[PDB]
Amino acid sequence: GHMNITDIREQFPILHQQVNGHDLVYLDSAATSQKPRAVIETLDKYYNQYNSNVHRGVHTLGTRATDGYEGAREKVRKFINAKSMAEIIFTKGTTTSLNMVALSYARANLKPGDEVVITYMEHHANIIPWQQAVKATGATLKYIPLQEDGTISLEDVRETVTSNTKIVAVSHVSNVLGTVNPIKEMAKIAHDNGAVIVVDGAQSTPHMKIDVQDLDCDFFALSSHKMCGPTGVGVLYGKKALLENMEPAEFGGEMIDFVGLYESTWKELPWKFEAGTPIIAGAIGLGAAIDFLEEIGLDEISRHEHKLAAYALERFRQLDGVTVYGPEERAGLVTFNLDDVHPHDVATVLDAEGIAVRAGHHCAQPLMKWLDVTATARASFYLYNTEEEIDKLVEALQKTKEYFTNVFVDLEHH
Amino acid sequence: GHMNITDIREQFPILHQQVNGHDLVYLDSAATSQKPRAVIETLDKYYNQYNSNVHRGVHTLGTRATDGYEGAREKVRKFINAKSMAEIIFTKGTTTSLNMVALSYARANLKPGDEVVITYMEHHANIIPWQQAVKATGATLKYIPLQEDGTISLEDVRETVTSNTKIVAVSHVSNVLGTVNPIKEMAKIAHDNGAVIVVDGAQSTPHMKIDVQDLDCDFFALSSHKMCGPTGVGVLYGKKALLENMEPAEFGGEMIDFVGLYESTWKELPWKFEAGTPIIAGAIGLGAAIDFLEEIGLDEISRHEHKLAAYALERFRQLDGVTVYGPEERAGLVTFNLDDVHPHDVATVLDAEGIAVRAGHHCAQPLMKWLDVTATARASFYLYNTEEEIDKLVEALQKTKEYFTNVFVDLEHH
Ligand SMILES: Cc1ncc(COP(=O)(O)O)c(CNc2co[nH]c2=O)c1O
Ligand SMILES: Cc1ncc(COP(=O)(O)O)c(CNc2co[nH]c2=O)c1O
Repeated sequence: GHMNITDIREQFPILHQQVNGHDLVYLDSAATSQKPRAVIETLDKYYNQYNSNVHRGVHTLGTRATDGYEGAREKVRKFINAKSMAEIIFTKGTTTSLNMVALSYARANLKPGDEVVITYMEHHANIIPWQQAVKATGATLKYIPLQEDGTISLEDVRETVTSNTKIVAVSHVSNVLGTVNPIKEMAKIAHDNGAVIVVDGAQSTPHMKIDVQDLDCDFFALSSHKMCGPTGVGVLYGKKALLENMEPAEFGGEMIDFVGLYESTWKELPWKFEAGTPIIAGAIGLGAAIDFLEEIGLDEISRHEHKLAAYALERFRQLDGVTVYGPEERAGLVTFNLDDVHPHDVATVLDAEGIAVRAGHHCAQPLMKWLDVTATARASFYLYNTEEEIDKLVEALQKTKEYFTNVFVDLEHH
Repeated sequence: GHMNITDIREQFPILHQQVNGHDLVYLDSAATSQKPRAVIETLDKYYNQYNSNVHRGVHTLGTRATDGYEGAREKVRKFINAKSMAEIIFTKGTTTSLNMVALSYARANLKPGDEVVITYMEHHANIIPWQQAVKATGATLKYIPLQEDGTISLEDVRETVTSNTKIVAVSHVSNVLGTVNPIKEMAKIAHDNGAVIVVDGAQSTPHMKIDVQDLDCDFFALSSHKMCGPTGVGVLYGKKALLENMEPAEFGGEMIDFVGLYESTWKELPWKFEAGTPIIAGAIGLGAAIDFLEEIGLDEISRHEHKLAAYALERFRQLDGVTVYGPEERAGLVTFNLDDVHPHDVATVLDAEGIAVRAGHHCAQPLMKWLDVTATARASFYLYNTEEEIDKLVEALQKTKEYFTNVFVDLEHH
């Protein structure tokens, strides 16, 4: 207990407003995170003082912009404990990162008979690129089954991954179930069968320490907007030996060395994978978000979210007619459904109380079908959320159930 | 003469600072543009007040974020006079836009015998994707020759484009020569031969009115960072009938309709081409930049730059031992070389005087080889630049030539 939630919330201006006459209760951070003043003011200082194109060699502002951009790259490398800045590629988000792996690695290393292994809980960003890659290569897509509590057993991984598996793609933390998957053990299993492992870390990176050397993941993808950083920015980490043999996914300026009429050569890593003017301000702001989270401490944030999750699970179990999906040990989110109430109505009623949650399939339709549901509601937490906000959520859920129950009993007597 | 350059410069905080003890003279807007307070404060208001993920249906902040994002899309449609918002795709920049055309259109519509026709003046962003597409399809890449003044004659276009040409890719305005290419006539020629036309408008969009219906371009690409907007944002316009038949370049959430285990269906345009959480803040800020430029008036900006260019050409012709490349009628930039002085040294010396220019190949190596030079220096203008800054530039060039000349004559007597 070191982080002061009041002092933390003070730095997020967007939290201090009312919606529909109620204080805002933002419980949708798995959709996107809010930003502290440090990040916004970093963007401000960039645009006010030293914006210029990068990879300079000349004027002063351009040198400052380049120093900021590449310094943000080093901040990311340190943040996820990569060995080298050559392994840190700035992208526009997790989805693009995974698509780059699918185009530049998968489509070049898949033949008929090869297998791509994923799971039923994957976000669409970690499903559709593999569907398209196996369709383009004639390979086979396989799914690791889930336990009844929404977890993955290592025996099922060993059964699904075979000597024909070349890629295992798996989420670090599920944006729906809250499950934290055994990424390190799955990486060992994939390597034992001759496969690489691609980790979707969009939901893990904001909330827990990432050590790619301890995870031994071959690729790791993350999104800035979920971790207090600017929108439109993400990272692809890849083992350097793998990135060296992969061809670029995009072509143009900045990523070339020599350009002839018909043939060209590429720059060294990481710039080989960064075509065109890069996301300068967004990457610098992501570096600022990393500084912010590191000063608070990712372990502290994870402990705070563990307490929030345990509190929320207990208080949800106090509600009648509410079903929660996923395991007991979980990240900081709760996906649920009210008996006989569609989750979109739940979320509308909650917004009328100032509470922001998300209703729908959460970009995980195969998981919804596995859960035997059409849609769900989800309240997700971050470092600025409190137990009082969870109390407001559970009270609003009780009031929602009562309201729908007795308008039903009112006009069934009509 | 309606725009007041003092009142315009007042809105750009970054211009009001010193570099190396001299007032900043920023003449590098072809590399990237500076931002007015309207754009920066738009980003601020987004992150301070209504950041949330988009394509909602539920809570209030999410609705406001979606309204901002799609309203920016409509602003772009109006700005370039597209028929429909379905034709406006948000990307991370011109380079990505052109790569999307090359992957989703070119690689699907090119067979052996087909031709992709480009020009010798193209930026690398409008060269390498076509190189890779013709290599992947076995098609042929052809180059339209240039006149001695760096312009393109329509007869050379008719000679190069044949009945086997399926794509003509050409820059609207050259970032090196300042040439404004006859895009409308070239589009007529390409359509007469059964080809589509792809327009690289990265350098035209910030400085002159764009009317895609009058140009009749099939694709048009632009970058936000060159037109007073945030970094990491761009637009791909494509004729709707063409975009409907093109498969997505990226896959994941937000761009799907139904997702099965092995097959999926895509959303309608434009969202079919926008995978993952989009560039929300950057797109809203690009809309703000469009509002800013429209309130000033693109025709006014073009007239101001025409005067700046004529003034600069005249004053450059007053300098001995300076060569300027390109035609007399031009956009607002001057690419040049000092006799017996490497342009990187020119640009270093100028930065010591507070003047920001760019030295190098400007991501146009085939053009440099066509010019029979290794590198060039370039001063590029925008709406905040003045004739006094051009005076400072030409005086600093005279002083550079004198300094190098007589340190040469000093230590040749050594
Ligand atoms: C696990 C996981 N993978 C991939 C993505 C998508 O990456 P991005 O969009 O490219 O930043 C998300 C975002 N998840 C959600 C986005 O909105 N609701 C969500 O649950 C995610 O949670
Ligand atoms: C004509 C032209 N096409 C494409 C691009 C690149 O697009 P983007 O990088 O994806 O925004 C540029 C940027 N031109 C320059 C960028 O730095 N110096 C330049 O001359 C350009 O001027």
